[PDB]
Amino acid sequence: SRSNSGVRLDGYARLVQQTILCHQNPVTGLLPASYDQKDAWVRDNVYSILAVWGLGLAYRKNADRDEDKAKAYELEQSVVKLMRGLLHCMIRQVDKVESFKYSQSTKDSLHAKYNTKTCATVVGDDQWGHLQLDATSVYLLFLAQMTASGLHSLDEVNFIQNLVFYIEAAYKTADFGIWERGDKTNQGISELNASSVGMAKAALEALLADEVQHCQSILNSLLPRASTSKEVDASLLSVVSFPAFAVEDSQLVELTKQEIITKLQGRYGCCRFLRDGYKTPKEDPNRLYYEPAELKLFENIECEWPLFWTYFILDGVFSGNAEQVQEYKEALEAVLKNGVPLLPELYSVPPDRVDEEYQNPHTVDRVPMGKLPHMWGQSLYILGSLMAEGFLAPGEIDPLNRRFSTVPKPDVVVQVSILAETEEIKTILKDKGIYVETIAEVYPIRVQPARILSHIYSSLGCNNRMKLSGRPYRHMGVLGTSKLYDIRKTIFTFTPQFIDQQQFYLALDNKMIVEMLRTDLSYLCSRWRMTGQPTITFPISHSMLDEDGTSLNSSILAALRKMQDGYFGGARVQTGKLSEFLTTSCCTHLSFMDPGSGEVDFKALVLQLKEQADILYMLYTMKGPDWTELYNERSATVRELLTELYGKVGEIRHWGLIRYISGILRKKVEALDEACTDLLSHQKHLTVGLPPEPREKTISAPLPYEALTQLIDEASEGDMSISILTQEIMVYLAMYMRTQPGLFAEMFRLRIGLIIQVMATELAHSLRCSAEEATEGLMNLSPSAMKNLLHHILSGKEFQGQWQRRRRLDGALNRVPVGFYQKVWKVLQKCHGLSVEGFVLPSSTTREMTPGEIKFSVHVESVLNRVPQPEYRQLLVEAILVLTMLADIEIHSIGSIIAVEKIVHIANDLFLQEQKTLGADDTMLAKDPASGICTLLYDSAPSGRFGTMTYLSKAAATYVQEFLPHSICA
Amino acid sequence: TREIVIRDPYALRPLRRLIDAYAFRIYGHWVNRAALFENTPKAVLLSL
Ligand SMILES: C/C=C(\C)CC/C=C(\C)CCC=C(C)C
Repeated sequence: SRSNSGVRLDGYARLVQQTILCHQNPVTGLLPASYDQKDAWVRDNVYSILAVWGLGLAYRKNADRDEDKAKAYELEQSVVKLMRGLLHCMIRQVDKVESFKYSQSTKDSLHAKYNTKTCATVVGDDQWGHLQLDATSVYLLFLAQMTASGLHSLDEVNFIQNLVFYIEAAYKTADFGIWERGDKTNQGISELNASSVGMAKAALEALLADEVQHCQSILNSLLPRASTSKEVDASLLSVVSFPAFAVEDSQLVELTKQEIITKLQGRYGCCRFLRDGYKTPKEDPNRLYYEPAELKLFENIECEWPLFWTYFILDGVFSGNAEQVQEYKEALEAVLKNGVPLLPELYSVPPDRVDEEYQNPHTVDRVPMGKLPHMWGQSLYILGSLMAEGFLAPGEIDPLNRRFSTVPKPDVVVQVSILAETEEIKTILKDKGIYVETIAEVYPIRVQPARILSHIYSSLGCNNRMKLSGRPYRHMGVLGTSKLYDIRKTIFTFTPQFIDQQQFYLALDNKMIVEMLRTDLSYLCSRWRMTGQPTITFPISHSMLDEDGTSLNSSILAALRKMQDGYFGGARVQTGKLSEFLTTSCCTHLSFMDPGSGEVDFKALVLQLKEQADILYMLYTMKGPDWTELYNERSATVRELLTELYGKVGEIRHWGLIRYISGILRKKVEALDEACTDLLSHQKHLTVGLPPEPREKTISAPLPYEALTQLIDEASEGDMSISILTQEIMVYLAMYMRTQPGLFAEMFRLRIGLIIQVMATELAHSLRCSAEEATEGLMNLSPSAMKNLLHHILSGKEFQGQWQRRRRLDGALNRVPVGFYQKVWKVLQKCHGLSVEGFVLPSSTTREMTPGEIKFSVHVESVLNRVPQPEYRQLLVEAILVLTMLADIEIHSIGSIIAVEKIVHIANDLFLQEQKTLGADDTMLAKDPASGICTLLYDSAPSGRFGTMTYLSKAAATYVQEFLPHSICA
Repeated sequence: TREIVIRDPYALRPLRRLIDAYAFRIYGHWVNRAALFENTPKAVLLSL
């Protein structure tokens, strides 16, 4: 090997020694960022040791002589030393890991910088924005990979598992990002970056799959966009490619790479993100933050980082390629010291040449500044060279086969065991043909609720010596409660979450349980990427039987018979005894569980209750609010009979009553924070009340269950029977996004109050009735019937007045056209802003929002979609797009903030005159008591000579006539 | 020219094609595709 491969290996040894290993501290093993930046970043240290690890691996695959063994051992032990030093850096902050485990706050996060001479902390928590889930996640990922490569106390194992819990909730934790500045605006605003989420997913996979697939949901929803305030980040290459490989969608990976190439790639590398301005000649060097008005200034002149082209060589090596264009384009290396490449950190447009670069993008000869060499980039450069020259293989750097993520994974067959709670239930199930086994017969396998599984993991990770307290109580979804568990040598199987949660009306409806089971199976068939085959334990309880008790629910039978047939829930299902499923299951072993009016005196007014059960309940709110857990003077309290009333109406299944009792007793869904976190996990915002704006409190970020529940209560303003609707509809939307997320495309802000109003309207026109009696029959809907209404609301299925209904359906669902937000970005260039109901969407937003941001989307949907009425909004949507339509033909720009409502109205006044003349009944046109827009205008089709969009075209042209006196149109 | 958009946006062809395309982008999820088209004033419509 020394003939022609040992000399080149020694050349790379000199490269790594003179670029990386020269700066490693003999005391700590950490690497200072540069001469000026003497501190050691976690992520930079982890990335900078990749070259050393790869060299050691190279040296070892050819280590036969001693000297070669000495070099390989030195390199491998340098890598081990660096990782151990970073460990004591994190170990010294065990009080921060423990605090972030429960309260994921930026003030309780691990520091990014550490003293390279003492493994201590250099700055204060307040001083750097230390929350960077990607640094800890990349450390965990490469700790898993290096160990799987043969690189070697239990206390640090407990600390590492507590770090697993630390980065476990990264799909819902705002971050300061890989660039440790949060959002682009650069005001220290913690933001959810897909880079951190993907790195956390990779670290967890290499090292509980529920939060792993939550991170997967974040990745699918966010890509190709980076985060809320970023169209694209070149750091996404660290997720869709080396080192995370956290995206298993090949199309998504290709789309993200193409977005990076098209938007950020330049002559001297790739810009980190659009309007970055980290080392641009336009920033203020001594000012830490960025004013929202200078972000425009950074456009088209952002610094291009050669570091990202090392990622483009790494993929290309990991995935075989002729991307030998990414190499050969890195001739932009500083010294050819002696001849050391010295990959720069970034290239900045020379200051004088700002105007030329702005105008002519990616064309000016930039200068190198920042760190030189960028050790994070230099290590990746050396690793890619090693890998590309045949001295290394993807399987040596990646012994965990993270690269095989993109390969299509086959559908999984979910084995289900239907277990009888009681033997009588088993007898009924058999009369009907499903042969099952009782929970007693399944012994020695012990069936437990998922609550017990969540509590068991709270004893994982605990060392009281360093004050680490297990894992926080997290709800285990279907993914967690589908593996079999080896606890104290006896196998424990756990039923899904939705079965033991019988505290809200959803569990009483057997159809709901069928629907929850179907959603769980659909989620399992797609998200199970685990060794073994998942096993859903489905016990048929006594509540699952019919009214008589000698027969089983039809819906539950039908579901079980379909599962026996192999298909239910979009999933192939194998039913059988739980004993048969031991050999082909994810039988994980939990080793931590081994031991070792008048008359205001309310003296006698409840006497009227002593049989309609509606009236009995009605009195009971007078006697609750006026008199909830107070006495009744008959060995009874207000709460007690309300619970008795709740049980009675559950037995009679008159759903309006159950909902009301639930509503005034403040029944709350336990897995509701999970529903909100799932809906927000898919990059969909939520608003909770009736539509006028203050009541409708928006949910932009995840909220803890107490807050979420409290936000729901205050959004009803005391008006009952909607606070429960918000939770129930949120749950249904979560299930439908888990199962049929295509239904939720072109939707970005779910207005629950508008949804409820549109369900009431649909119950009013279907089963024609008054809108009000329909608002009351919506109460009397079964939970599964209401879920069906929501399906039909979403998919627009029907059980001269049509176009008003559509305009309503789409507006309530807040459905926007494809490309609508980017089109709004275009008009804001022309006009000075849009005004809806007096609220202004200024053009200054575009000076800090790139068109494809999901932060500009929110800005638009907060000025436009806030309109209470469902249709008025869909018309305001048209008037914007006809404004977008006519902006292209118009050659000039106007200095007015255009009031879209007026264009809607001017079209309204243009609707009376034209229709009256074409000759239509004056009473045929009817104004709206809420919007002042003729009902027939809503009923009008979009296109045509009398189409509503044509009227707005005749309105916008007659609107901008006084603003634009002259209009040399194209 | 503006006057044409004000008077008869539809006849002028280039604009109509745009109007009809915008109708679909927004509302082709509801799709003869004619439902998205209204060439009768509701009176000649509600005549039968
Ligand atoms: C050529 C004139 C029209 C086609 C009338 C409709 C256009 C406008 C009223 C102005 C559009 C320009 C913006 C910046 C919104």
